[PDB]
Amino acid sequence: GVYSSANNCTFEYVSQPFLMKNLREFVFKNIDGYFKIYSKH
Amino acid sequence: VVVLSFELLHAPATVCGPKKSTNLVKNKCVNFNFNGLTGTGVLTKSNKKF
Repeated sequence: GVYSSANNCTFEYVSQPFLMKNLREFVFKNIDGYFKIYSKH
Repeated sequence: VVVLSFELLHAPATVCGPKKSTNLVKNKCVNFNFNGLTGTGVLTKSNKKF
């Protein structure tokens, strides 16, 4: 496991898996506070 | 007693509020606002595949 300690949690999001042989291309961009994730499998 | 404190930061956030909608009318000249996009025109069924 990872993160035995964490505090001051401000955000949580859950969605179907990003990953679900496949190339798993991702682009991670961060503009004006928004974290934009693009992908192709 | 509940105190609602509104702390406006420069950080991005969802705009919170009960945004209301009207019924959709087709084949007439209307003004419109679709999720922030505004204009005037006639809305018809499209064959475009988004």
